[PDB]
Formats: sequence, structure tokens, C-alpha cells
Amino acid sequence: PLPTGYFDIPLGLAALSLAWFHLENLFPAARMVSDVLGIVASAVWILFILMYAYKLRYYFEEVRAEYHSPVRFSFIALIPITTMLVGDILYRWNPLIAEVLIWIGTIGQLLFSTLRVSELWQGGVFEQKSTHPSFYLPAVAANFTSASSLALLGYHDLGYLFFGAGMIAWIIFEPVLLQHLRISSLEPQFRATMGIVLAPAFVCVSAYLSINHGEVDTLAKILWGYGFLQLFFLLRLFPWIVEKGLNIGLWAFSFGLASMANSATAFYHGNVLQGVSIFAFVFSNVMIGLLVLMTIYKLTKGQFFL
Amino acid sequence: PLPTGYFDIPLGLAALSLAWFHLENLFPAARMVSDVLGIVASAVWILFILMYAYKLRYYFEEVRAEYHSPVRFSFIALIPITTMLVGDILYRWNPLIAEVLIWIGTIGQLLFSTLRVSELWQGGVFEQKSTHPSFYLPAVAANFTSASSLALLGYHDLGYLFFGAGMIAWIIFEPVLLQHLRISSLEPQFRATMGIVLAPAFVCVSAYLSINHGEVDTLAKILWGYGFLQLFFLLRLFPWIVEKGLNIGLWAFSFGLASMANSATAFYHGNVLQGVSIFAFVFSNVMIGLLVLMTIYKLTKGQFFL
Amino acid sequence: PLPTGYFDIPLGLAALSLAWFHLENLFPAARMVSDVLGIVASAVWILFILMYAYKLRYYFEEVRAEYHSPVRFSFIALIPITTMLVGDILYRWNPLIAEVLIWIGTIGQLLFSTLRVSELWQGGVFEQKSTHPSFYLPAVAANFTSASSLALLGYHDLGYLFFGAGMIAWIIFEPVLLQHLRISSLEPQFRATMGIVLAPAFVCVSAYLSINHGEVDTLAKILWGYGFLQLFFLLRLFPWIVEKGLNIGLWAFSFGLASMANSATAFYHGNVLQGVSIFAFVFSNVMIGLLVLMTIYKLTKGQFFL
Ligand SMILES: CCCCCCCCO[C@@H]1O[C@H](CO)[C@@H](O)[C@H](O)[C@H]1O
Ligand SMILES: CCCCCCCCO[C@@H]1O[C@H](CO)[C@@H](O)[C@H](O)[C@H]1O
Ligand SMILES: CCCCCCCCO[C@@H]1O[C@H](CO)[C@@H](O)[C@H](O)[C@H]1O
Ligand SMILES: CCCCCCCCO[C@@H]1O[C@H](CO)[C@@H](O)[C@H](O)[C@H]1O
Ligand SMILES: CCCCCCCCO[C@@H]1O[C@H](CO)[C@@H](O)[C@H](O)[C@H]1O
Ligand SMILES: CCCCCCCCO[C@@H]1O[C@H](CO)[C@@H](O)[C@H](O)[C@H]1O
Ligand SMILES: CCCCCCCCO[C@@H]1O[C@H](CO)[C@@H](O)[C@H](O)[C@H]1O
Ligand SMILES: CCCCCCCCO[C@@H]1O[C@H](CO)[C@@H](O)[C@H](O)[C@H]1O
Ligand SMILES: CCCCCCCCO[C@@H]1O[C@H](CO)[C@@H](O)[C@H](O)[C@H]1O
Ligand SMILES: CCCCCCCCO[C@@H]1O[C@H](CO)[C@@H](O)[C@H](O)[C@H]1O
Ligand SMILES: CCCCCCCCO[C@@H]1O[C@H](CO)[C@@H](O)[C@H](O)[C@H]1O
Ligand SMILES: CCCCCCCCO[C@@H]1O[C@H](CO)[C@@H](O)[C@H](O)[C@H]1O
Repeated sequence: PLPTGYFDIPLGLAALSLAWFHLENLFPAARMVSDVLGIVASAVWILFILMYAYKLRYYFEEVRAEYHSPVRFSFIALIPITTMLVGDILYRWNPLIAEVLIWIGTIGQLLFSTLRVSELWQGGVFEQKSTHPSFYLPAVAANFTSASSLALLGYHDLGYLFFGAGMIAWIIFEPVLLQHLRISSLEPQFRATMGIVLAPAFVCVSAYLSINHGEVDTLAKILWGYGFLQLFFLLRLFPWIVEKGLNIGLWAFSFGLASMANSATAFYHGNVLQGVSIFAFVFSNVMIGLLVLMTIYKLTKGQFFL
Repeated sequence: PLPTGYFDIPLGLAALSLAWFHLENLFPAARMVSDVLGIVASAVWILFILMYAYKLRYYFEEVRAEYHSPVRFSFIALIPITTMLVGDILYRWNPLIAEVLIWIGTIGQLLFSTLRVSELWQGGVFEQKSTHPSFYLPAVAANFTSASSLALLGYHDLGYLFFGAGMIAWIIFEPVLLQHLRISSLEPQFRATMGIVLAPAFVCVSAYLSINHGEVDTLAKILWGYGFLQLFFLLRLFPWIVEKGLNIGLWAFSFGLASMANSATAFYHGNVLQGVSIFAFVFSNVMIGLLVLMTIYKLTKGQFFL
Repeated sequence: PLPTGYFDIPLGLAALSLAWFHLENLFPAARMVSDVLGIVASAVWILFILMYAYKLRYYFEEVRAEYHSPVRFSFIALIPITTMLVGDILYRWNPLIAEVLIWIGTIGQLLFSTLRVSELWQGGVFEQKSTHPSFYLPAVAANFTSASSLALLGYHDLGYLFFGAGMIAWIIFEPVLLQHLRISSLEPQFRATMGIVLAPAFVCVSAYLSINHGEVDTLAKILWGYGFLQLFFLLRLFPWIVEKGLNIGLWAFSFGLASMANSATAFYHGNVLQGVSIFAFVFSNVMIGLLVLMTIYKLTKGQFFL
């Protein structure tokens, strides 16, 4: 009965493993860094999956309440997302086990959204105050992750379907999210979830480049531009985001940061904006590094688990 | 003085005729099916046009009230949409008459939206509760239909202008529609119009493929992906949609369903996702078939016309 | 302490200079027209920059209040936008001075938005009634202008980043703007700002064509289509827009009109929709001409400056 959002941790580490993996053909030593990150992410995922299985068996009413909440349900999508990313890692060692994880995560996230995201359209449960960045997780991030994982398995055209579902879902949600943020101050207890606002453009372009064989084209450049705009905005907002202190919820940023790193490797490979690429890759790794150090610190104080 | 929404019937049948037409170069027997559907759609259109002319002549205040309503006005767009689709059918037999119908429908829908859709921006008439799926008809569907009909006539670049008007209008409306649906439960009397939510992506890709010579490219695949997401959501929602019983308003689904079928023929021709294409084509035909059987049933009970 | 919105005047004239510049390779006499417009725009810009410097030095609390307003802040973005366009003009005579102006305007607009646009997401200051067309200026128009100016300097890939920031920001804002306009009647004192609604698609395609070497492709045609839809809507709305009389605020239309003219030159060069291109170019010049005549008239009556 771990907090569900703690899945952000293996998610970010797994995505960062994949970014480093994609540098191996330029810098062979990147593979060891990728492998270490990937093993740590997989180990943490195993632990957190077992904990969540325990929650389901013995704390089921807590899961039921999170599921039916028009806000909290979204974090459940971190489970299949991380499952797919761990599959993508494991593909380097065992394509069969990888493929199983990728399909479980894909079928699971699609079933999840089909059951819950659509149900919101019945009205009367979701309220204006439910308009939170976390909605990107089931609606957008899960589809991008399926897109890139299916492309890894060779299913590029199926990947494009998931890609399009995520990209259009993103464009369709974000307008109402930013209008809500403008009007209604997001309370401090939820502010770390502003980190999820960094994700869409970077997760999108990373998935796109995964499906299109790494071709850095006009769409990719357009996505990077909006991604950087959002990064600058969130940097400016950071003191406000952490008004009430640093917390583990800041791992919400790691998905976007890791996807910035991953897409940077493709831009670099493609000889597009190489200087920006190096900055992005270094910046994202430093920030995730700080998240790791803050987390080790909290673990040493017994301030990690609830 | 038929209900204006009954134009959904010849619309769906006409769009389905065109889908079958596009299979003739793979399966010659498809032409007869296409021709039968096209004749039935054209006959029903003639009847309903004559009925609406009678409404205009002798029930004009009812038309005036529907026109000025910030909700009901949208269904009027079914008239030029169906007019264009009937033109597209008739092109196989008489390109001159077809071209006349296509221009009448194009000029008519553009004049309609220019007069009424823009007027909404004056404020104070449209209310939050006016945010209904039917708004897609004048704002989106009409433009896509002009795009594809103009391309049939050889005006591809003009078609792209209409295409872009519809595509961007879609992306610009849908965000606020889905947020409204999430917050406000759509009352049962309007719920069959949820079928219109299926239309945008499928109508969009069908129009796109009509203009771009059937090239199944990245944009087409992206559109199909979001289209299928919406289909799955609407399937899950179907029991809720029909909470208060099956009704003729369910023909609102037929535009999206027929456009799923039409786009499937192009995907199949292009050897992209052929299995998905077959499923989509068969599914859409079965559902429209059920709509026809339910309609024959209602006609036999004298429960069709008001 | 001129009204900040008066920067619309050199902006529109500068953008129109650039449109004529782009016709020189088809009609050599266009260069003189371009040069005259460009000199007049630059002269007016110099004057208004000096006036605004005087406002900053001696009326600073008025600037501070406009800056912190969640509505009025946007007009400040006209300053760096016009600065960049004047740089683009001056490039024909002095690339070094041009490049300085272009970077000042680019760094300035990016810093401006990063500081102010993001701050809105803290909530509680911006209200639903703050949802005005002027928000396009910092959020959208400034990024497009950087995109095209950077491309002029040879920085095409950097230009694409700014382009994408503007294009996605546009799509993300417009949904909530049009919903607001539908529900809430914009008061007459702000209605001339409806002219800014014309800008996005035309500014977007003009910037795009500047970066992509004038290739009139599917995206360009799609953008033009939505642009024309918006033009038709605004033409229909014009009597309402000017309900309370003609005023200098109507220069808000000139950015979109000039960008219609500029993009028309590219469509014409590309042999796409040449007839539409000629109409667009002539229409936009006539309307800006009328704005100039109305302005000379007001200056002769001493009804220009506050
Ligand atoms: C990882 C995702 C966890 C899923 C939690 C499921 C919550 C479902 O919950 C329940 O399902 C029943 C039907 O099975 C209904 O009768 C209950 O009323 C409903 O609450
Ligand atoms: C990882 C995806 C598995 C999620 C299974 C959860 C669904 C539990 O069952 C379903 O959930 C619905 C919520 O929409 C409930 O209303 C209903 O009980 C049921 O349809
Ligand atoms: C929501 C934002 C979507 C922007 C879509 C970008 C359009 C893609 O742009 C297309 O990309 C191709 C590859 O570079 C080019 O050859 C085309 O000419 C270009 O228009
Ligand atoms: C995704 C960005 C990560 C790529 C890391 C690049 C670090 C390499 O650094 C680069 O090495 C080149 C040769 O290899 C030298 O020519 C360059 O000057 C240097 O900048
Ligand atoms: C198929 C579309 C039907 C169009 C219905 C038109 C409704 C117009 O209605 C009327 O138009 C008059 C001007 O002509 C105004 O004076 C009326 O007050 C206005 O209601
Ligand atoms: C098929 C398209 C024909 C529609 C003609 C209907 C317009 C009737 O006339 C117009 O309608 C306006 C509504 O915006 C009314 O306000 C005005 O009477 C008029 O401008
Ligand atoms: C709102 C969603 C719009 C997504 C735009 C998809 C961008 C189109 O994508 C472009 O398509 C071409 C044809 O396949 C490719 O060659 C380009 O490389 C690809 O980016
Ligand atoms: C749009 C989808 C409709 C296309 C219908 C396709 C039905 C044909 O069926 C297909 O026929 C092929 C040869 O013709 C066989 O090779 C395939 O195995 C079979 O699936
Ligand atoms: C061209 C743009 C004009 C910028 C106007 C800046 C307004 C800033 O204003 C002020 O800045 C101070 C810090 O410097 C704060 O202490 C003040 O309280 C804040 O109002
Ligand atoms: C042309 C761009 C220069 C603009 C400088 C204005 C910023 C003045 O300073 C800044 O403005 C903030 C507004 O977000 C204020 O809250 C703070 O005083 C400060 O961060
Ligand atoms: C928000 C609207 C975005 C629409 C994106 C348009 C997709 C661009 O379209 C792409 O353009 C290329 C250049 O013409 C073509 O070769 C591709 O086949 C076409 O899909
Ligand atoms: C951007 C649109 C502005 C372009 C102005 C075009 C005016 C030229 O006019 C055109 O000249 C051609 C030869 O030069 C003649 O063949 C054409 O018939 C004529 O229409």
C-alpha cells in the first residue's frame, strides 16, 4: 500500500536507462550507465509491483477509492507505463520476456482508459477542480509509451495508432488544463504534479522518433520547441511549485526530464541542434541525479514510505 | 416538417455507398452494393429535401427558431452535407449534375457557418449548456465534406483549404466539449448525439485520403489512432448512451461509422493494417445494418415520423 | 506614455513592407513600395520606442500596472515583435544592425513570456474575464516572429523551435478563447482586439514559409484554409465589432492582414491558388490602406494621441 505516485521513481529511472542506451552507438561507455540504471529501475519496479499486489489483496478498498476518484485514478496508469518501460529495458537481454511485459502494459493501459477515462464523460463526478496535470498519465503518456514499445517490437503502424491517440488526446486536454491553472491556484499539496506538465511534448517526440526510425524532421523540431517553452515556464515557476518544501512528488518531473534526454540523443545522432542536445541531456541527468540524492537522503531519515 | 436530424439517415447511407464504391477495384461485386446503397440514400434525400422545403414554406417559424437556437441550428448543416454526398454518388452516373449539387452544398454550408457560427462569438446567447456534439456538424463535418467533394471534382488545393478549416476547427472545439461532458451529465434526450463524437477523426482521415490520392501516411495513421480510441470510449459508454431506450437519434453514429468504413478501404488498398481495416469495415457495416433494421421496425409501427 | 497598443501601427506597416519585399522577384517595382513602407514603419517604430522609453523613465507606475495586469500585459509584446520586424526590414541594407535587433527582440520576448505568461499559472489573478485575443501576442505572435526572423539570419532549426512553441501555444489557447467569446459578450471597448483573432493562422503560415524556403505544402494549405474561415467570420462580425464607432484599435487587424499578404506572395510564387493569392494580397493592402487613411484623418483632428 505504497503511495501509487511512487511509481514515478522506477518510471523516471527506466526512461533514463533507455536514453543512455540510445547513446551507445556514439559513446560505448554509455551502455554500462544504461545497464546500471535499467537494473536499478527494474529492481525498484519489482518491489513496487509486489507492494501494490499486497495493496490489492489486503487494502482493496483503498485501491477502489483511488480508482473511482476523478483525480486519483490517473496515477494507476503509472503501473502499466512502468511495466512497458521495464520491458523495453529487458529487450536488450531477453526479447521474449520484454514482449510479454510490453503487451501486458499495453492491453492494461488501454483497458484502463477505456473503462475510466470514458466514464468521466457521463458527467457529475469530475468537477472543474478535478482538472489536474495527472490526467496526462492515462490519457497521453500511456499511449505514447505503448507507441514506442510496440515500435521496439517491430509493430510500427500499430505504434502510430497509439501515438496518434496520445498526441491528439494531449492537444485536446491541455487547453482546459492551462486555463484552469490560470484561474484556480493549484494547492501546494498537488503542486509537485506540475512536473507532469513538462512531459507531453518530450514524451511525444521521444515516442515519435522511436517509431519513425530516428528521423529528426519538422514535427520533431516543432515538438521540441514547445517542450522547451514549457521547461522555461516550469523553471520560472519552480520556487512557487516548492513553496511548502521539497518532496518526493518532485519525481513527477522525471518522466519529462528523461524524455528530454532520450530525444536529445536522437537530435544529436541526426546532427540537429547538437549544442542544445548536449545541454538538454546534461541538464536532465543532473536534475534526475538530484532527485536520486534527495531520495537517498529521505530513505536515510525514514521519511520515504508512509 | 420532418425532424431535421433525420437527415442523418440519407447521410449515413450515402457515406456508406461511397465506402463500398472505393472497394470496386479490389472486389468488383462491391459496385452493386454501392449502387443500391447510393440509390436508396438519394431517394431518401429527395424525400427529405421536399419535406424540408414544405417546412420552410409552411412551417417557417419552426425553421427560424431552430436556426436561431445556439444548439439546434447545427442540425441544419446535415442538409448541405447530405446534398454533397449525394452529388459524390451521382458523379458515377452524371458528373454535371453531381458538380451542381457539390457546389450548392459547399456554398450553402460555408454561407451557413459564416452567418451562424461566427454570430455565436457575439456572446450572451450560447451558454455553457449549449456545448453539444452537434456543433461538429457545421463547424467540422461540413468542411471535411466540401474538401472531399471538391477533390472528387479535381479541385485538390481548394479541397485542402476546406480540409484545414475543418481539421483546425475540430481541434479547437473538442477540448471544451470533452471538458463539458466530464462536468455536466448530458441529458438522455440528447445522448444519442454522442454518436457525433465518433465522427471527427474518421471523417477527417476519409477527407484527407480523398484529397491526397489515397496515400496512407503518418497523418492518416495518427488520425485513425485517435478515432479508434474514441470508438472504444463510445462502446464502453453505449449502455449509458441508451439508458432511456433505443431511438432513431442513434443514426448520429452512422457518419463516423461510414467514414470508418471508407477510410478502411484506403488503408486496405495501401496495405496498412489490413486486419484492422477488415474489422473496421465489417463492424461499421454491421452497425449501420442494425440501424436500418431498427428503422424498418419503427416504420412498421408508425413510430418514425413525428 | 503613448498607449502601448499603438505599436500595432509600425507592426502592420513593417509586416506589409516585408510582404511587398517578397514580390520583388516577380515584379521589380514592388521593391520601391516595400522600401517606402519599411522606412515609414521604421520611423514610426523609432518614435514610439522613444516615447515608451520616456514612459518607462517618467511614468513607470503606469508600465508596472500594465505589466502586472493579466490582460494588459500582452500588449507589451508588440514592442519586441515590432523590433524584430524592423530588423527584418533593415536586413536589406545592413545585416549587422538587423541581427542585433532580431536578437534583442527574440531574447526580450522569450524573457517576457517566461516571466509573465508562466506566472499566470499560479492562479488567482487571471480570471475567466481575462480570456482575451490579446493573449495571442506574447504567447503566439512573438514566437512566430522570432521563428521567421531567425530563419532570415540562417538559423532555420532554431527557428523551427520558436515556430513550434507558437503553433502549439496557439492551438492550446484558442479553444478556451472561442468558448469564452461564445458565452461572454466582449465589451465594445475591447472589441477592436477581435482583429487579433485573424492573426494566428496567417502569421503561422507566413513564419512557416519563411523557415521552409517557401515550400507551399499540405501544412501551409491547411493553415490558409482555417485562416480564411476566420477572415469570413470576422467580416460577418465587423458591424458588431465597430458597433460603437471606428477607432485606432482597428490596427489590431493589420498583423493578420499583412501576414495574409505575405503568405499570398509565397502561394503565388509556388503556383498554388494564384487567384486566391491575388485576391488576398489586394484585399489586405486595401484594408491597411483604409487604416492609414483613417489614421491620417485622426491625426488631422488631433484625435490620435491620448
Ligand atoms: C489496478 C486497478 C484497480 C481496479 C479497482 C476496481 C474497482 C471496481 O470497483 C467496483 O467494481 C464492482 C464490479 O466489479 C462494482 O460493483 C463496485 O461497485 C465497484 O466499485
Ligand atoms: C489495469 C486496468 C484494469 C482495471 C480494471 C478496473 C475496472 C473494474 O471493473 C470495472 O471498473 C469500472 C470503472 O469504470 C466500474 O464502474 C465497474 O465495476 C467495472 O466496469
Ligand atoms: C500540432 C502540430 C503539428 C505540426 C505538424 C507539422 C507538419 C509536419 O510538417 C511536414 O513534415 C514533413 C517532414 O519534415 C515535411 O516534408 C513537410 O513538408 C512538413 O509540412
Ligand atoms: C544527446 C547529447 C549527448 C551527446 C554527447 C556529446 C558529447 C561529445 O562532445 C563532442 O564530441 C565531438 C566528437 O565526438 C566533438 O567534436 C565536439 O566538439 C564535442 O562537443
Ligand atoms: C435553412 C436555413 C433557414 C434560415 C432561417 C432564417 C432565419 C432568419 O430570421 C430572421 O431574418 C430576418 C432577416 O431576413 C430578421 O429580421 C429576423 O428577425 C430574423 O429572425
Ligand atoms: C443554408 C444557408 C442559408 C442560411 C441563410 C440564413 C440567414 C438568414 O439571414 C441571416 O441570418 C442571420 C443569422 O446569423 C440573421 O441574424 C439575419 O437575419 C441574417 O443575417
Ligand atoms: C494534430 C496532429 C497532427 C500530426 C501531424 C503529423 C505530422 C505528419 O508527419 C509528417 O508526415 C509525412 C508523411 O508521412 C512524413 O514524411 C513526415 O516525416 C512526418 O512528420
Ligand atoms: C476495407 C477492408 C475491406 C477489404 C476486404 C478484404 C477481404 C479479403 O480477404 C482477404 O483476401 C485476400 C486476397 O484477396 C486473402 O489473401 C486474405 O487472406 C484475406 O484476408
Ligand atoms: C517592458 C516591461 C516593463 C517591466 C515592468 C516591471 C514590473 C515589475 O514590478 C515590480 O518588480 C519588483 C522587482 O524588481 C517587485 O518588487 C515589485 O513589487 C514588482 O511590482
Ligand atoms: C521585455 C521583457 C522584460 C520584462 C522584465 C519584467 C520583469 C520584472 O521583474 C520581474 O517581473 C516579474 C513578473 O513576472 C515580477 O513578479 C518580479 O518583479 C520579477 O520577476
Ligand atoms: C494542426 C494541423 C496540422 C496538420 C499537419 C499536416 C500534416 C502535414 O502533412 C504532411 O505534409 C507533407 C508535406 O506536404 C506530406 O508529404 C505528408 O504526406 C503530409 O501528411
Ligand atoms: C501575391 C499575389 C500578388 C501577385 C500579383 C500578380 C499580378 C499579375 O497578374 C497576372 O500576371 C500574369 C503574368 O505575370 C498573367 O499571366 C496573369 O493572367 C495575371 O493574372
